[PDB]
Amino acid sequence: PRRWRRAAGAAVLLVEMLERAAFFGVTANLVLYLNSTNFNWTGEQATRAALVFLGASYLLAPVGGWLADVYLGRYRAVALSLLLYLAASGLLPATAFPDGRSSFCGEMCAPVLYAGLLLLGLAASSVRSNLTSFGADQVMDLGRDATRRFFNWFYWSINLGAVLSLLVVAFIQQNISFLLGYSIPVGCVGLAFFIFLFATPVFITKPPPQEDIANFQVLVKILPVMVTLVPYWMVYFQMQSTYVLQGLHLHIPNIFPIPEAWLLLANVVVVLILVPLKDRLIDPLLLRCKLLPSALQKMALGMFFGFTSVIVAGVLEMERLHYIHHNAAPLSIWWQIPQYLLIGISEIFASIPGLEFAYSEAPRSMQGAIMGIFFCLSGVGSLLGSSLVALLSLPGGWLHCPKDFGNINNCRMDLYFFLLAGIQAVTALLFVWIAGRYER
Amino acid sequence: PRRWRRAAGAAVLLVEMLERAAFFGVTANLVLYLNSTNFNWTGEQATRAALVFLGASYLLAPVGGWLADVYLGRYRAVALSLLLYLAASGLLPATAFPDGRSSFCGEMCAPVLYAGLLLLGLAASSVRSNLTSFGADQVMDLGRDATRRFFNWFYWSINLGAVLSLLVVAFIQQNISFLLGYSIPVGCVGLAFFIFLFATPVFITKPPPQEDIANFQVLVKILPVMVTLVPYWMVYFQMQSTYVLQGLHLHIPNIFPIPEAWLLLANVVVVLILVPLKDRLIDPLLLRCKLLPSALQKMALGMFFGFTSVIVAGVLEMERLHYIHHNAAPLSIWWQIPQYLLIGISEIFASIPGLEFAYSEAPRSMQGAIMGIFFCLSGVGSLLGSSLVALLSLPGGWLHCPKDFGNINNCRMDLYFFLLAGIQAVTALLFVWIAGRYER
Repeated sequence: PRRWRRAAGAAVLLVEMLERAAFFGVTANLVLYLNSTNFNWTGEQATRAALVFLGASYLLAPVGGWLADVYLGRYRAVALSLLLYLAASGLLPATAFPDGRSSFCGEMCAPVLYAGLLLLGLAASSVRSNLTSFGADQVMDLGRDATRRFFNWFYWSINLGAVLSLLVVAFIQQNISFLLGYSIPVGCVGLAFFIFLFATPVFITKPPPQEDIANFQVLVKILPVMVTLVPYWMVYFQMQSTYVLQGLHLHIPNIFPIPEAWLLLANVVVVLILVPLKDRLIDPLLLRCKLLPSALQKMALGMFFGFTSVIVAGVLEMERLHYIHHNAAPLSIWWQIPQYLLIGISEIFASIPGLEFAYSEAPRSMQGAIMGIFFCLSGVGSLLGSSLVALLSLPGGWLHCPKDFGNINNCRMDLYFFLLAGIQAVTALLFVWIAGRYER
Repeated sequence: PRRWRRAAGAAVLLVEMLERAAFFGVTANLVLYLNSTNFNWTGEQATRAALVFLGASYLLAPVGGWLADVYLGRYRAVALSLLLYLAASGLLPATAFPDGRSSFCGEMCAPVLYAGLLLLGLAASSVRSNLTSFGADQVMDLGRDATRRFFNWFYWSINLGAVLSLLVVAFIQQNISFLLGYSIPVGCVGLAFFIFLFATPVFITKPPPQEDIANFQVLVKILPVMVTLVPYWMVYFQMQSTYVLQGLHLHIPNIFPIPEAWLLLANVVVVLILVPLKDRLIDPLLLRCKLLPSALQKMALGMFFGFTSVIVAGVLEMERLHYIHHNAAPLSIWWQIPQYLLIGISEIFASIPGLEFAYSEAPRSMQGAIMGIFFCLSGVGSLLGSSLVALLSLPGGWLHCPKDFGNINNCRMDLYFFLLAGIQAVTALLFVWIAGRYER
């Protein structure tokens, strides 16, 4: 933050959102290609594959980020991850041209796509973690209140980038043609890399035994704070889809003139408005009234609202079944935006304070590695959370409610939200118990 | 514990159980008399008055115990409380003889009964707290493991005394006559006082500024641990009646050949068997496996089982409504004994560790006062808990389920158990948060 800290932060947000946009675009491209040509298993997939692939990218994040920050530095890390992304986008014309496929699966299509997906996940995770670390370092050199403000703005920028990604890739790759849908990601990546190269003067670079063993004692005390985050991430990830499932069972209203995937963006637009309100209102009042949320009570209050979000979800659940007992209806569909706003309060109070929390036990030897493993907690809660959904879907019944739009089945939506509240309360009870041993 | 610590402990248990028996007997006697003669309001009461009167006794416990331990000592405290009990039992012939009533409410029946009830509550609370303090002092002079064993045995003896009280007072005062029902409490009190006077040699007596101000700093740090116990006591006391209400809505089975009040004893007999199993099995394994439950994690684990007891209660709740949706039945009435055993595990892990917890921040100037205010937390959770039940009964509906045996009403039993789980989880979250500041 020499003189253009505003321009540096803005460029960071732009390059991050464009990276996320290109990521979603190329993932949808490769998934569609795999489903189309032969790919003998065909993936057996049309949608929801993107979420599990982002979870797999989060799973691959820790080792890639660790390698990047231990054997490549911090600037060359993003540089080479973006270069591997250029390699993936230069493999993309093989997806475009039929000669590419004829040369891929004309000899020893499947393995080259496996390698491309692996490299793409590694590069995306590395560039995400390293841009987060860049912004964090810049704002820690700037100020602590500025650090919190920039973390909130960075999460808001991630959300806006995901929204614009969804909309623009859907529009381009479904409306006009395919070659434009192939040149949009490569062009956005090129212009984001140009912006990043134009921002290298205002960016501050940093250089890459018994001191390494001392880091293990720091790991054995912060990991219990992070291994207990997996149950919290396991609970929230199905709520990102069950809230869509709960909203799908309601009568949608017609006011002011893909629907099943728009509710996925509905959880994101809630974060798009909660952060600007929390940044300008909650931040000043939290300093004057002296609530003392020293980056840990904020995370505990978020999951408290997260458990309360399940309370409003469970209360709304029984309110839907009691109307059926009266003898289908919207079932207070407008009463779902508060719990959608409440889960956004839980998300803004667990991600942004959690991101700032990870930089408290940072010590600057593996600062990028602790960020990759932090995103891994979400991916583990995503894959195992989706596996818990998939396990309760085919032979389970507890997640088989989507069939027959939840009319006659062993749905047990009341038992799931009630058991999820118990798991969330246990996760909240275990966290405060571990947080009590954290300060010790 | 000079040589007859076994006999001393046994005499303590006997005098405590006989005191509780006489207490229940005389309370039922006075309630029946008030309801019978005129007592213009008539109490508007037939049953459930005993619970609220025990809650009022708990409310009066703190000031009485404080006066007893600050201006009377410890032995003279029990002595004069039992003497006031003799005064109440000598007022009881006025309840018996009609001339007593003609002289009471022939001039300035109501005020003498108010004074008698006040003195009876004060004496009962004082003798209970002082017998608890006597046993605690004896076993702390004996040993710590012996202290925990005797606390468990003392709670078990309280439960057995309540059971024998119920059964014997019901049998005598309903089967044969009334004069025997009047001589049973006075005779039991006399023989218990004789046993106590026979045990004074083995009992060890104890004698009754800036040091008093220093006790306030101890109060401002242990009260938040105890004010947060009121929500836990507020949650459990309706569960002592809602479990009876939930069991009343089921089809009772016929096996091996007052029913609505027997389930109140069903929660007590569960404690009558859980303590002997916990004393001989849980105590040895807790020492060898090194779980380190240093009198606070035990209390936190109890409410964790208490919240889990609501989980099994809530899961059983939706299991009862789902059968009605299938289209009344026992609704797995035998699946209620685990949650009855689970709430007994929560009770044995919150009372006995809580009693031992109160003696950790004891310091021996007001050791009897901290026990009276501890029982006051249950009474406050009892009266306000019953008030919450009464508030949700007439205009509420959430507790109006007993009417029409929960067939057609605004029962909302699913919303109550779900909201009670949230309040219990908040109480559990607030406790661990306060317990974290306790060791600090």
